[PDB]
Amino acid sequence: SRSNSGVRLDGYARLVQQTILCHQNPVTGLLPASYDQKDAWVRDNVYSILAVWGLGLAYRKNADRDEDKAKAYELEQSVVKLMRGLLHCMIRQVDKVESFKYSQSTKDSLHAKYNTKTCATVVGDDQWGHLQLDATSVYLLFLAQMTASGLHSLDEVNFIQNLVFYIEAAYKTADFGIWERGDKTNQGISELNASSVGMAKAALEALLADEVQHCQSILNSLLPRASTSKEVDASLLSVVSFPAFAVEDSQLVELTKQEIITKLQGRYGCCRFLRDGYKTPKEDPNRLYYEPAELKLFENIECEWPLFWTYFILDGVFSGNAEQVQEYKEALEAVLKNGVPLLPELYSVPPDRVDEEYQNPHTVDRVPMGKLPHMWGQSLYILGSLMAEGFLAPGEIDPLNRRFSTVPKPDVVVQVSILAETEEIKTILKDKGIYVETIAEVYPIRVQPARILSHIYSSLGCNNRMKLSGRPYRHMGVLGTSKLYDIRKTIFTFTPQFIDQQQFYLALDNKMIVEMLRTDLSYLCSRWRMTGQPTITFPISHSMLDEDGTSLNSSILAALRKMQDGYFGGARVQTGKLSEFLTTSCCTHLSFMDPGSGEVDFKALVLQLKEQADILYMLYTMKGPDWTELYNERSATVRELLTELYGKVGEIRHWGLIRYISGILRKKVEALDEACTDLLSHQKHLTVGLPPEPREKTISAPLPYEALTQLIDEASEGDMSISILTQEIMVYLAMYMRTQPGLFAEMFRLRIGLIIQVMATELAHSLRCSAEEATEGLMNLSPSAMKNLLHHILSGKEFQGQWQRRRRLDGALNRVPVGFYQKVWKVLQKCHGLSVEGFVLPSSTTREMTPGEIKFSVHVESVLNRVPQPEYRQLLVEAILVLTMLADIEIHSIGSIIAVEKIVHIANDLFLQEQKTLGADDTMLAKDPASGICTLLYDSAPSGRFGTMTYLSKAAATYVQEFLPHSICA
Amino acid sequence: TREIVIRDPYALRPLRRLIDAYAFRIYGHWVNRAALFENTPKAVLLSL
Ligand SMILES: C/C=C(\C)CC/C=C(\C)CCC=C(C)C
Repeated sequence: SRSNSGVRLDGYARLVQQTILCHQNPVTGLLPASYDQKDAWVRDNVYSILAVWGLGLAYRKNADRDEDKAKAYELEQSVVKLMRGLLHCMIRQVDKVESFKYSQSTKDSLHAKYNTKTCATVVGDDQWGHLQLDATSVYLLFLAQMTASGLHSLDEVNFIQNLVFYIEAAYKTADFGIWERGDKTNQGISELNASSVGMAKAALEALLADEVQHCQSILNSLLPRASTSKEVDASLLSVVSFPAFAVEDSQLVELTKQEIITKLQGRYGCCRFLRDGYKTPKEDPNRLYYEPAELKLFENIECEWPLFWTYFILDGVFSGNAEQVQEYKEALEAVLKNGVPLLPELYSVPPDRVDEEYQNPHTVDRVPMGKLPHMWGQSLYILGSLMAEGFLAPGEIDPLNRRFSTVPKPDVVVQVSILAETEEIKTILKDKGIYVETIAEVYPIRVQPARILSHIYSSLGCNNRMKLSGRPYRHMGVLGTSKLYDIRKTIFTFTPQFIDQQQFYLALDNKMIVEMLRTDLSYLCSRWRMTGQPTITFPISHSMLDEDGTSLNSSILAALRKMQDGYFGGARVQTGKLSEFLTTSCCTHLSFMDPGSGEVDFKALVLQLKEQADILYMLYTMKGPDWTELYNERSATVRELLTELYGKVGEIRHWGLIRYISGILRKKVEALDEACTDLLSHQKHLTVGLPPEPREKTISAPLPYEALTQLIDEASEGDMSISILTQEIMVYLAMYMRTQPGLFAEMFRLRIGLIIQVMATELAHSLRCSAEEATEGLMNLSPSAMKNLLHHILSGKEFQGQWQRRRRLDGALNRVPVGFYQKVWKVLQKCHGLSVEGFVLPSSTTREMTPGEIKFSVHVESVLNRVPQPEYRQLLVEAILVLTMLADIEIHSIGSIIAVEKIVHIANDLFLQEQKTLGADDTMLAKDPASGICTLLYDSAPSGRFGTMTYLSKAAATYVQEFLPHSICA
Repeated sequence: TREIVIRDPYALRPLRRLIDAYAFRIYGHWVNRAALFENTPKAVLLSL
């Protein structure tokens, strides 16, 4: 090997020694960022040791002589030393890991910088924005990979598992990002970056799959966009490619790479993100933050980082390629010291040449500044060279086969065991043909609720010596409660979450349980990427039987018979005894569980209750609010009979009553924070009340269950029977996004109050009735019937007045056209802003929002979609797009903030005159008591000579006539 | 020219094609595709 491969290996040894290993501290093993930046970043240290690890691996695959063994051992032990030093850096902050485990706050996060001479902390928590889930996640990922490569106390194992819990909730934790500045605006605003989420997913996979697939949901929803305030980040290459490989969608990976190439790639590398301005000649060097008005200034002149082209060589090596264009384009290396490449950190447009670069993008000869060499980039450069020259293989750097993520994974067959709670239930199930086994017969396998599984993991990770307290109580979804568990040598199987949660009306409806089971199976068939085959334990309880008790629910039978047939829930299902499923299951072993009016005196007014059960309940709110857990003077309290009333109406299944009792007793869904976190996990915002704006409190970020529940209560303003609707509809939307997320495309802000109003309207026109009696029959809907209404609301299925209904359906669902937000970005260039109901969407937003941001989307949907009425909004949507339509033909720009409502109205006044003349009944046109827009205008089709969009075209042209006196149109 | 958009946006062809395309982008999820088209004033419509 020394003939022609040992000399080149020694050349790379000199490269790594003179670029990386020269700066490693003999005391700590950490690497200072540069001469000026003497501190050691976690992520930079982890990335900078990749070259050393790869060299050691190279040296070892050819280590036969001693000297070669000495070099390989030195390199491998340098890598081990660096990782151990970073460990004591994190170990010294065990009080921060423990605090972030429960309260994921930026003030309780691990520091990014550490003293390279003492493994201590250099700055204060307040001083750097230390929350960077990607640094800890990349450390965990490469700790898993290096160990799987043969690189070697239990206390640090407990600390590492507590770090697993630390980065476990990264799909819902705002971050300061890989660039440790949060959002682009650069005001220290913690933001959810897909880079951190993907790195956390990779670290967890290499090292509980529920939060792993939550991170997967974040990745699918966010890509190709980076985060809320970023169209694209070149750091996404660290997720869709080396080192995370956290995206298993090949199309998504290709789309993200193409977005990076098209938007950020330049002559001297790739810009980190659009309007970055980290080392641009336009920033203020001594000012830490960025004013929202200078972000425009950074456009088209952002610094291009050669570091990202090392990622483009790494993929290309990991995935075989002729991307030998990414190499050969890195001739932009500083010294050819002696001849050391010295990959720069970034290239900045020379200051004088700002105007030329702005105008002519990616064309000016930039200068190198920042760190030189960028050790994070230099290590990746050396690793890619090693890998590309045949001295290394993807399987040596990646012994965990993270690269095989993109390969299509086959559908999984979910084995289900239907277990009888009681033997009588088993007898009924058999009369009907499903042969099952009782929970007693399944012994020695012990069936437990998922609550017990969540509590068991709270004893994982605990060392009281360093004050680490297990894992926080997290709800285990279907993914967690589908593996079999080896606890104290006896196998424990756990039923899904939705079965033991019988505290809200959803569990009483057997159809709901069928629907929850179907959603769980659909989620399992797609998200199970685990060794073994998942096993859903489905016990048929006594509540699952019919009214008589000698027969089983039809819906539950039908579901079980379909599962026996192999298909239910979009999933192939194998039913059988739980004993048969031991050999082909994810039988994980939990080793931590081994031991070792008048008359205001309310003296006698409840006497009227002593049989309609509606009236009995009605009195009971007078006697609750006026008199909830107070006495009744008959060995009874207000709460007690309300619970008795709740049980009675559950037995009679008159759903309006159950909902009301639930509503005034403040029944709350336990897995509701999970529903909100799932809906927000898919990059969909939520608003909770009736539509006028203050009541409708928006949910932009995840909220803890107490807050979420409290936000729901205050959004009803005391008006009952909607606070429960918000939770129930949120749950249904979560299930439908888990199962049929295509239904939720072109939707970005779910207005629950508008949804409820549109369900009431649909119950009013279907089963024609008054809108009000329909608002009351919506109460009397079964939970599964209401879920069906929501399906039909979403998919627009029907059980001269049509176009008003559509305009309503789409507006309530807040459905926007494809490309609508980017089109709004275009008009804001022309006009000075849009005004809806007096609220202004200024053009200054575009000076800090790139068109494809999901932060500009929110800005638009907060000025436009806030309109209470469902249709008025869909018309305001048209008037914007006809404004977008006519902006292209118009050659000039106007200095007015255009009031879209007026264009809607001017079209309204243009609707009376034209229709009256074409000759239509004056009473045929009817104004709206809420919007002042003729009902027939809503009923009008979009296109045509009398189409509503044509009227707005005749309105916008007659609107901008006084603003634009002259209009040399194209 | 503006006057044409004000008077008869539809006849002028280039604009109509745009109007009809915008109708679909927004509302082709509801799709003869004619439902998205209204060439009768509701009176000649509600005549039968
Ligand atoms: C050529 C004139 C029209 C086609 C009338 C409709 C256009 C406008 C009223 C102005 C559009 C320009 C913006 C910046 C919104």
